[PDB]
Amino acid sequence: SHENSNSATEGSTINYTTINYYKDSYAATAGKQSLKQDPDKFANPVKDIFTEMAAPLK
Amino acid sequence: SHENSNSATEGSTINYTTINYYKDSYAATAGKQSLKQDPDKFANPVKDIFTEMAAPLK
Amino acid sequence: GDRVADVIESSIGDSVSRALTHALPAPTGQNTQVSSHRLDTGKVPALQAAEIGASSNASDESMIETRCVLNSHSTAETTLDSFFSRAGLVGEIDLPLKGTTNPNGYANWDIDITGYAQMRRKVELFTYMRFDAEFTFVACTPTGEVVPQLLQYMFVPPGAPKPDSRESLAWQTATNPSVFVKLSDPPAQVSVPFMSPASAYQWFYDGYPTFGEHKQEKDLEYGACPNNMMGTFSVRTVGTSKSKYPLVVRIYMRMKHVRAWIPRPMRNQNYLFKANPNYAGNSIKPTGASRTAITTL
Amino acid sequence: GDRVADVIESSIGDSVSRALTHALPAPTGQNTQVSSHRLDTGKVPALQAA
Amino acid sequence: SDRVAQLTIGNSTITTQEAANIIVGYGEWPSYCSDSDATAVDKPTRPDVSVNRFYTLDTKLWEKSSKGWYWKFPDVLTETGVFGQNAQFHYLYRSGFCIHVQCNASKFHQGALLVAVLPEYVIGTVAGGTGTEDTHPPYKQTQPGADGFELQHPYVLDAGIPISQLTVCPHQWINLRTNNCATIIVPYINALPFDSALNHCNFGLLVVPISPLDYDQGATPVIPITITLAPMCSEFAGLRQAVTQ
Amino acid sequence: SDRVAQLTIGNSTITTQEAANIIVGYGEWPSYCSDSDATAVDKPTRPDVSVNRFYTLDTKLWEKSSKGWYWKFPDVLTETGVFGQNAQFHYLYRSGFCIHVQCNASKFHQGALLVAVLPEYVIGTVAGGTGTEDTHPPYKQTQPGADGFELQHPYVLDAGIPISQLTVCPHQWINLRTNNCATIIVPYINALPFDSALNHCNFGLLVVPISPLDYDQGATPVIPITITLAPMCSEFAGLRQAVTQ
Ligand SMILES: CCO/N=C/c1ccc(OCC[C@@H](C)CCN2CCN(c3ccncc3)C2=O)cc1
Ligand SMILES: [Cl-]
Ligand SMILES: [Cl-]
Repeated sequence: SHENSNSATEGSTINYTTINYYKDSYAATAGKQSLKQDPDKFANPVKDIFTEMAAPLK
Repeated sequence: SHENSNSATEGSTINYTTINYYKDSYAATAGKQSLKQDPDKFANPVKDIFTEMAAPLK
Repeated sequence: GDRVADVIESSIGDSVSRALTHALPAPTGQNTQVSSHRLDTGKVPALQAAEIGASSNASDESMIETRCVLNSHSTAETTLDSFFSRAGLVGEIDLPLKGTTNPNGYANWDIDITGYAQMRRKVELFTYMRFDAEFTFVACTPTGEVVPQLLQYMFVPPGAPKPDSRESLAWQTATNPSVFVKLSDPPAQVSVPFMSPASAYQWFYDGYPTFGEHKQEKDLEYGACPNNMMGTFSVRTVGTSKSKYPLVVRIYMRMKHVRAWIPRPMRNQNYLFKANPNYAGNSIKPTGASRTAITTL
Repeated sequence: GDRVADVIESSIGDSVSRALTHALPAPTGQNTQVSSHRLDTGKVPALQAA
Repeated sequence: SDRVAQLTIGNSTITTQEAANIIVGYGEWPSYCSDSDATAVDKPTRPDVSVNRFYTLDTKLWEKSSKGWYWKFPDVLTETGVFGQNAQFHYLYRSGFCIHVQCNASKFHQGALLVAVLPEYVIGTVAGGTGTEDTHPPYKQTQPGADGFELQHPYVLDAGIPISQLTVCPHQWINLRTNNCATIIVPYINALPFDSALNHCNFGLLVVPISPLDYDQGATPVIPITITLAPMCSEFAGLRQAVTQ
Repeated sequence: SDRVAQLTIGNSTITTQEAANIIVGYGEWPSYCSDSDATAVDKPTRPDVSVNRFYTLDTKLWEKSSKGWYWKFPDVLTETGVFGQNAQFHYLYRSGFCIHVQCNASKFHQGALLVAVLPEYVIGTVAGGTGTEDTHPPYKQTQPGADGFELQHPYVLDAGIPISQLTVCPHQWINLRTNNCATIIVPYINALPFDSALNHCNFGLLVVPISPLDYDQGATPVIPITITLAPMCSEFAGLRQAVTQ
């Protein structure tokens, strides 16, 4: 399928696998995406990271 | 697809990519076309062209 | 043979149309380059000479200090096909019961899309246009209701017999293309090729279609060019008795595989007639909004 | 580090004062060279623009 | 070196010492019809020098109140010189044109004319003023001949279209403080390889003052605008008796 | 090709079609202070485009009796734009300047202005007329701001020195029959690497008519002289609260 690259996720780190019948990419199905996740971005955004076994404050 | 070449754009500089299910080419979709453009044809049709940094009238 | 010098060195006959410019690819808008302060004598981008007839070649980079900008904005949506390949209303046909216009069950529509402003103003931006088209026919009663009625649409090219009644022999349609469809069915839809005898239809023909004295009586034919007259579109309820319901057929056109030449100024006065650019003289309006003074917003 | 183009190609900071002229040695006054009659069109030393 | 020019074609030569370059309409030079585009089978006649030359057809006077005029091609030459004769004897005709509008004044006069070429320049009427009358322009107005015709409503080019956008067509300006002439080369423009020089006017020439002429009491008040033009690569076919319309 | 020019710096562009070259004061371009000449240790701020641009500060009217005016740098910009703000918030400042004095007329007017730059332009008083009073010029006169100040005694530049010798300083002339502007690039001039934009005026700009303006009854009599200038390689240091003097 050689179409237009106008999907909202064009140029996204997560790899999508979809189906489509029109020249416009956004008309495609939602499909399946990559299952990567980065919890630390929200749960552990400290400058100097501390280990599980250490005393957090030293 | 081996059909009839009766599209209005048959023999056109701009390359089209279309879909069709009939023996007649004009029944095809509009598709995508080549993105070439020539502004100068209308915006700068002077015989002796002048540069941006020069004095147009010398 | 040719022996006399002026004939040998003649240019009489070269069919090669030498062109001053050529098209380059441009999928996206132009990028902006870094620029710095220039305090030069001799070089002067800002100064132009509009009398020449060309647009200014001054660019952002030379008029102010600019940063670098990688512009990936697409130019795809402004191609002729993107602009025109959107179906719009170009004709309406009425098939009433006890009315004045068509109380006979059939109707002949002269194939002319200049009866509707929206579509018309768009195509009139160019002088010559060559294209194929997709026509869609939407039918229903005047209330937008759908009823079990069978209809026949037929394309009658110049020279073919125009139906004179709901029962005309012409509906035998042995060679003309016809379409039979119910109001209940979805809108009928077909593809139409570029049928002109010319290389392109033209929305403007500054001339007369025939020779002879062009006296007052015949001044209605000024601007009329047969190459633009593709024929008649006839429709009828399919029966020998009057239909039980009044109908309306809206005709939509969607151009495709479009080519156009010679841009023109865009219409700025209300349209009055199909066949000409006549405008209301006592009502010439400016092209846009006006204001009280040149020094105030 | 610097990554944006305008910063890389910037002149902000050069301490080198570019000079249009430089000094030449001159222990004595300038000599005078032989000259002859010039009747030229185009060349015009006498005309100035103060 | 761009303000000075000489146009020589046929047995005619034009000079100007205050030009502003030359415009080549839609970026392409006039050329004879190729064997691929052609459709009529008879061998054409190409008079060359006897018809491809400069004809100086008309002069108008620019006034502080002038509205602007238009002329139609090839209507302007159909009754002039060897070109006219060929246009009359033949059914088919095609050619390009080199147009040179002249208008000089003094360094104390001011004003600007827009000189443009508008293909298929169809004329409209004011429709009875109210727009309820379906009037049509008379032959004398659609094909004014060499005398041209004065515009009634310049703002809409007597055709319901804004003159403000006329610059989208091949054009030049005659700004008295800058140049005293406009030169525009135009190739054959039509959807057919050849056509009737009589029934069809391929394009119109418009000369309209956008910035009104002005000067002080005592400066020459008679400022003419003269129209000179030359067909280019003229070709004719379909010979028969002469016909004027 | 020397009479035509364009100056672009920041988001500002100047054009002239009747220039007379460009002067680069004492033969050298403005440049940032080197690590050898510098003495203050704090890292400077170099706003660049927001301050190194053309500011058009004032317009004076040239009259058949005008005496001449002067402006002081950087006094003229201390209260203008982003440049002024930086000059106020920082103790230390240094920059060069591109000065462009504008004055156009007609080919029937005549007159000549001497446009010069005089470093450390100290003003003196007439000392009570007799020279027995030790008077001193008031703040309003030593630092006139954007409005500049009119010279009292041009012949001695209000400082006991002959204007006849002012040409020993970077300068140009605006001779109406020749050019309509003067352009002078000036590097930072001082015996210290940086200094206060408030307490010290590095140099003065003088615009004095040496050959009086003249014309005939009926020619435009209002002949303005406009002053535009742009800092170059501006550097500031020693940040603190804003101070106006
Ligand atoms: C089975 C029947 O189905 N047939 C449907 C159909 C639809 C359209 C058909 O032809 C459409 C031709 C139009 C695209 C031509 C429109 N044009 C060409 C230029 N032109 C025009 C009008 C007024 N002044 C100048 C030009 C036009 O109105 C023929 C058949
Ligand atoms: Cl004759
Ligand atoms: Cl401010």
